[PDB]
Amino acid sequence: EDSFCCVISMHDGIVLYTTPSITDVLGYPRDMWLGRSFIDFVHLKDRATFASQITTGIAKSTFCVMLRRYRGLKSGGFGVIGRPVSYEPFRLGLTFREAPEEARSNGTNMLLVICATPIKSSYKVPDEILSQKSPKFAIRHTATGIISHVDSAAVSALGYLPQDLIGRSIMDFYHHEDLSVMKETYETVMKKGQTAGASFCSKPYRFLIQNGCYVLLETEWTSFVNPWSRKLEFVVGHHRVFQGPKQCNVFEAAPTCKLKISEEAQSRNTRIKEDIVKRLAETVSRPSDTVKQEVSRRCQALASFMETLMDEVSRAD
Amino acid sequence: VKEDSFCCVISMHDGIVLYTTPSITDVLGYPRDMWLGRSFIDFVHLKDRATFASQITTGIPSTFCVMLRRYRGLKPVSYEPFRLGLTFREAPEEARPDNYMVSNGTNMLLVICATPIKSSYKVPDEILSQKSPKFAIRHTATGIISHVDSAAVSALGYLPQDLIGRSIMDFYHHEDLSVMKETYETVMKKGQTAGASFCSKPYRFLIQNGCYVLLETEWTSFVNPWSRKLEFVVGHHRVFQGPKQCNVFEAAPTCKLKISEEAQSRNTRIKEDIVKRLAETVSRPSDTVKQEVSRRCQALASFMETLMDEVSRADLKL
Repeated sequence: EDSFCCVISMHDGIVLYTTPSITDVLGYPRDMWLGRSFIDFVHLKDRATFASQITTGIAKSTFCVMLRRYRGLKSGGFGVIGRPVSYEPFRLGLTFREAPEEARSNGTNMLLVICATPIKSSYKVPDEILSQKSPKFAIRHTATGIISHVDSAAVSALGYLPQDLIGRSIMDFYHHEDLSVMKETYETVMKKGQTAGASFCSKPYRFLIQNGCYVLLETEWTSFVNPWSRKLEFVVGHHRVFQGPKQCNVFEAAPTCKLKISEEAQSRNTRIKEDIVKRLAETVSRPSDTVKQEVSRRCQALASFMETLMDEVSRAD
Repeated sequence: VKEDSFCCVISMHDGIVLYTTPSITDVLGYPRDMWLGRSFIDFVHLKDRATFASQITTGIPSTFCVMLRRYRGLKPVSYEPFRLGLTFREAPEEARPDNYMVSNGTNMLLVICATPIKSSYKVPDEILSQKSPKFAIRHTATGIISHVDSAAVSALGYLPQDLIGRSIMDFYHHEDLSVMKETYETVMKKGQTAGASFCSKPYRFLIQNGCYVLLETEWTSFVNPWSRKLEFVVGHHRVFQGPKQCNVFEAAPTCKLKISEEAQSRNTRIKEDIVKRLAETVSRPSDTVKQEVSRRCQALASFMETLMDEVSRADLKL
């Protein structure tokens, strides 16, 4: 789309050069960043992720991060009213490249080239319906339900950066009014799990996106089962958003507002979910017609020796 | 010329062995059908199933090492190092059972190609060259190992998963501990200038069996530019002084250490290393004038201008 780049020295960490577009994408003045530390523009919650990338990197992948727009400066701004400091989602692409000598100190002097590009939500009209143009993204959580993988394609549909979701229990994202129609769903991904690779779809369910709204997800479930421990390892859902959200801006701030009732919610559900995990822990079974071939190589090998025994005896003494 | 090994095939359905090369008897000692119908996982040392299963859950729609069990003959239990080569392949329809015809499922088959791994040390205390192997180890700043070149296993009976997790400290000679700290110092003061590296004074390293060796290390490191702390220390080894007994992955648990004011005084030392770095912030003084000169330099400018632009192009519109 419409990106911008910067060259960072990997010695001290300060940006060194910037494409002109820096301004039109993040509102920053042309040479504003030159000399400043790149991290200063990375949301404190994504710095971990960012380090993780330039550490296991020092096809070429991309990750996500919140960058802060330009509004705050030395003088701030005179005239127009203040500035509610904001951050926006960006796809980043790392690229290390050796820095060119300039004259005529063992130790190669590196250079980081970041190319950041804005991530736009994918919902124009409010309750947007499924169009074959809509993104397909997958998510995976473990036996206990903790999510672990999220296709980058999920950010523009749920407004969650991969690292925001991963580590959270898949459950927290289910409509408390649906926990039931869901429990009966997993109860199936498991039955299906009696066949490696077996897949199947389901009736659109409500997923709590970033900004508080809920959506309708079209899912084609799959999972993997340790064929030696015969336990479900992870469940992964291929997704497509069926019915968009209420608030088209996936990244829009989520407004606080919900309801419940202790004795019939803070436990009715906190308990029903508990049964879902346990029911995922239920050791699947994989029958095989080569079990007879085993228990039978037993009796045959035991006797084939039992005989040798009598022989070694009926002949010896 | 390592053509001594055996394969077999597993059904990912139940992990049972469906076939096995005739060699299996040769190399490991089991008769041609001893395994068929068995849970392949039972034949690998407990302390490896992890590494194994893991290598599975990921490579499922490169090599790795494990400890395998030899045939319990008759005239306890024996295990020998093997390098497996997982290969998933699907079965053609004419060969898929009826429980896999009735579903969208998939019938995956594992082609595990086991291969024994002999030590590279034949002559005790050997100090060769071109025939010795070069292998790297990398530990985190708090000192614990994070990666070990496979090319190491044949030079220390340590299977990689035997090192990752433990503190590279342990494998240092209790007597050299001081001189080690003297070098990690160099590592650090060397970290001021990124990229730097340096060979060193051959040191004692504890290999599997219990013997020590001499390591020719060329230390290198990575300092995070932003939060100016050390991210990891990596050492590229070349072993120039072989082991006394040519390790065939045995063991000899008869050690000899000392008391509090001699051992506990060796712990104030290691914990001191974890200190001299871990947090010890690395200096990265940015020269004032250069920054400007280089800023004027119309060459660098255009250089960057392109660089930027070539990345704005590839990584973006592809």
